[PDB]
Amino acid sequence: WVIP
Amino acid sequence: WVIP
Amino acid sequence: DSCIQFTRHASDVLLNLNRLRSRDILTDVVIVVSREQFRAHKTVLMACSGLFYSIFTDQLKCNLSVINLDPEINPEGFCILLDFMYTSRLNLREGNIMAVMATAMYLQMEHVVDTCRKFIKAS
Amino acid sequence: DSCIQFTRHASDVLLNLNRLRSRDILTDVVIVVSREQFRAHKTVLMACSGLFYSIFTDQLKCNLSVINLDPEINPEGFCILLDFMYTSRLNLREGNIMAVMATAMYLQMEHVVDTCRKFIKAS
Ligand SMILES: CN(C)c1ncc(Cl)c(Nc2ccc3c(c2)CC(=O)N3)n1
Ligand SMILES: CN(C)c1ncc(Cl)c(Nc2ccc3c(c2)CC(=O)N3)n1
Ligand SMILES: [Cl-]
Ligand SMILES: [Cl-]
Repeated sequence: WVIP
Repeated sequence: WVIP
Repeated sequence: DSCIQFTRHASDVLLNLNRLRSRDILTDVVIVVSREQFRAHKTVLMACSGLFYSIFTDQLKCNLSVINLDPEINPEGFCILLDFMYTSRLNLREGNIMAVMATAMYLQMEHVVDTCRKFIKAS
Repeated sequence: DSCIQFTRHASDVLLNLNRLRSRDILTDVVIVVSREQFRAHKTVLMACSGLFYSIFTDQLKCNLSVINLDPEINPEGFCILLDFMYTSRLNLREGNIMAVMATAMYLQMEHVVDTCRKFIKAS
């Protein structure tokens, strides 16, 4: 999971 | 396009 | 094999499937969550959820145009997860994380359950 | 928004859609190319091809279970492109590049047409  |  | 690969292909496919959903094009099922109705594509639901995968591979349920979820399922939690299915983006907030995790556990969306468990553990 | 994103989600969705295709699950159309028949999901075809997008948004053609391609279309070229649609992987070879480019131009798959033009220019 990432900060888009 | 890439070499997978 | 000796194949070449287009990096953005999967993302572009998902973007177009979401455009079809937004325009209600070739949607073939309505998911009923309490009073709320959500139109979607069975194939995308199966691709994202262990529960929908089991439902639509069933020789009888595969032909249903309406699926009613357990009355304990929260419509907002389902909406957030349906958006995630079609975008890869999860609107996880303090006010919705419990309903999102419970809905993801019911829908069998393992990666969402994992990030909810981690975000809850941090607080 | 304040969304988080699961990097592998789109790829995992496409992988599952290909698993459904391989098992002939919820396929809703057969694409006829000369003597050859290819089963697929209309939504995936639309998501990948400008030609299929136009066909299945048509108020009459949207309901057809069989689509016949132009007799000039090569079945192997179509097969390679259908595999690409469901995998992001293109089996581009010296012996098939002309048929692949011609099929991609007909199907309106702009990124495939672009890599074929570049690979031809290099030789
Ligand atoms: C497991 N399998 C062969 C398969 N093939 C096709 C599809 Cl559409 C599918 N989808 C599915 C099944 C289980 C789970 C998911 C999708 C997401 C998840 O967390 N569990 N799973
Ligand atoms: C253009 N548009 C709004 C849109 N919405 C939904 C879908 Cl499924 C779609 N697909 C499509 C259209 C044109 C092209 C492609 C897909 C690939 C391409 O090279 N051209 N295009
Ligand atoms: Cl997930
Ligand atoms: Cl393309």
